[PDB]
Amino acid sequence: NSLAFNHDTLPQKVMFGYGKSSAFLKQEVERRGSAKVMVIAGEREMSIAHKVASEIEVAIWHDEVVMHVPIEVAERARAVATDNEIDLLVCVGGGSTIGLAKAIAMTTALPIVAIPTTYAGSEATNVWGLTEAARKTTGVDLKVLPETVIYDSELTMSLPVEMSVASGLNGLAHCIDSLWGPNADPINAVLAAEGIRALNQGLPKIVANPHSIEGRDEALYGAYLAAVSFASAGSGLHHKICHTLGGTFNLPHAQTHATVLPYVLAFNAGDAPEAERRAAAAFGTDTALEGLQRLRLSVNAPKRLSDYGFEASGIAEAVDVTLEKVPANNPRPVTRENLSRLLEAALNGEDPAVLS
Amino acid sequence: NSLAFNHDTLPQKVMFGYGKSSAFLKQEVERRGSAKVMVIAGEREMSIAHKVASEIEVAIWHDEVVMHVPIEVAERARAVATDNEIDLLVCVGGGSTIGLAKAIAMTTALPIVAIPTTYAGSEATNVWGLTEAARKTTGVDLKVLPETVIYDSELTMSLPVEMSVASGLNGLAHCIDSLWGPNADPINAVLAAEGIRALNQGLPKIVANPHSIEGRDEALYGAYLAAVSFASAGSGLHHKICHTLGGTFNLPHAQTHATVLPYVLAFNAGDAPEAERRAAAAFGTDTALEGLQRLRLSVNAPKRLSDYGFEASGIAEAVDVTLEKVPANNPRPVTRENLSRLLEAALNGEDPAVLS
Repeated sequence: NSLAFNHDTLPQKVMFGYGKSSAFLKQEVERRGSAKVMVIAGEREMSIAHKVASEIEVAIWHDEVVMHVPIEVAERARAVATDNEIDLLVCVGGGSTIGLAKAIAMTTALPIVAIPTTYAGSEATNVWGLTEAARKTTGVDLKVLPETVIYDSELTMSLPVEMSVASGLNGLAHCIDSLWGPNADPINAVLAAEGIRALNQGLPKIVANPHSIEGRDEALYGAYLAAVSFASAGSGLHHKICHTLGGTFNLPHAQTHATVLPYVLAFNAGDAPEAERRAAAAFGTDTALEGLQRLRLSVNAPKRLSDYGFEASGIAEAVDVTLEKVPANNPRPVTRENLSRLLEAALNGEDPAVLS
Repeated sequence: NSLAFNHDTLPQKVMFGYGKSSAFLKQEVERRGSAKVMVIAGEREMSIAHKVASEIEVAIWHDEVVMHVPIEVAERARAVATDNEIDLLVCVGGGSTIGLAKAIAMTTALPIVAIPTTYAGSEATNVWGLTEAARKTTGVDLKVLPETVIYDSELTMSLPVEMSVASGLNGLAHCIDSLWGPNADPINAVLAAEGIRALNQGLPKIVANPHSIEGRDEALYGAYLAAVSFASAGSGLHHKICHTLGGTFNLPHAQTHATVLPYVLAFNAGDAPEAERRAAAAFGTDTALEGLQRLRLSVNAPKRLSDYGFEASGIAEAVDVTLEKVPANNPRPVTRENLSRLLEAALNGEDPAVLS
């Protein structure tokens, strides 16, 4: 067997710099010639957005940003964009905010400039998500990928240490799960490793100093590369487990990713030796699980799903819904029984080494 | 002085696999619905181009491929494209073949599927070149970036070892110069280092066995990442020198790049510590230069520009033409004297360490 892969590199501009968001946005809106800019920021994020968009003229400030992007919310937002003749969408915030921008792009094909404030990386994917009648639906479309991403670490400094850490490990999970993702390839693999390197350097710095320019820059850069890698490599076992835990059991997104990650690594590591070594090298340790555990310890990462309401009684259904979602090419064959044992370890915070 | 950059990730699909070019081309043409394909290949690659396009219908076979892409040759190719209502360009061959496809796309906006047979990496850049009125210039245009690249190392099995080595070192130069390029950033940096790793591994395996699938795949993969890095980082000192030597003195392309590289590395290394350490790590050696020198010895690399007819009497002019083209941000300040000394070293193949 010789090297074989099919890789898609997605078009995107990335403007990166502490304190430069308002100046970058001005430059981008000038470069584009946009006449009617729509700023999307959650009601609680909206004062920051005003400061970020201070150097441009804004036609509409839209603050109905809602988790899981309900279709009626997306419908109202499309109407505002359409009724106001908007020609540029600008989103300032996290996944739900970027998610609303995406939902508008789906039907309007309006371009998006994303100005993210967390490490979830939705700005780097062509994946959209909608909820309608308690049913979440997703898809892929180049129209939903932001054309430009403006990363300004100053905008992430008010994110509390615990949430910053949780969110950073969500980004780290985009990197690690992608190393054995359904469409893993050498390119998305190098980018995932670089993401691990950056997040591993940045997150301890954030814990020690939440206004660390160096550390917040490393984390935000790392989150970017994590997401770009994930958009190419596709969702692996980790993301399928978390999809279920969030979708069926409504557990908190970031903390769930944070908690599930080390168990999936331990579960798959033995059967994905090349991924394991690359991750190891990115952490600067002999093994990847050692790298992750040390980081988790230094960062006081989440340890148990039971701390977010998940019970042992919910593992049967958890396994039941996820099992079919798992990629056929997951390094280690997944079974109802070994997926149940993984969730038991993540539920109660056992040593992940137990799943090796 | 915190991290700041503006990075353009260019859209591209890359399909990779020994023996798969004809099946990939079929897939690509069918996915596009293309009805009037034009295959571009020099006479010496036409037999091979016919085999590569054996699973598709080809409207036009065009073999007028000429080094430096004369404007008259570009103009004839564009007319064939337009007269025949061509809807897809497919190029099979090296730099000059890909160069002609690019020249056609400049005016027609036709998409290009590139099927490369060397390591020059033109298939991964948005750089075009034309020669008009005895003057060669290059420019940038997104329309010239091939939308898809098909890498099939079977098509490189017959590439002679000397050309393979010289062209591979051309690819290596794309990586190394990009490390201190005018728009060097952390992303093109990590890609450049991945290119160094792949080429350093691959080229010696090709010299050891010209039909090594492992080595041929590594070189081709390396060449891709080198060029993607370079498309982003822009032309640094090395490329400016080589452009002058190829344009004004008509020195052979791959050999000139191969020969000049160690001298530009030796010259800039001390003033680019972060770049030097990254290259060193990629080579797996203590310094970047010893890594490059070990590679060069192991592949019997080109040694001196005098082997291609360059003479000392031409250095003053080379320097004249190049000095003003050097990026203001080159690591070591470039003077008329030290650029002359650099070219004297390359002329006679002196120990590159003479420039450290």
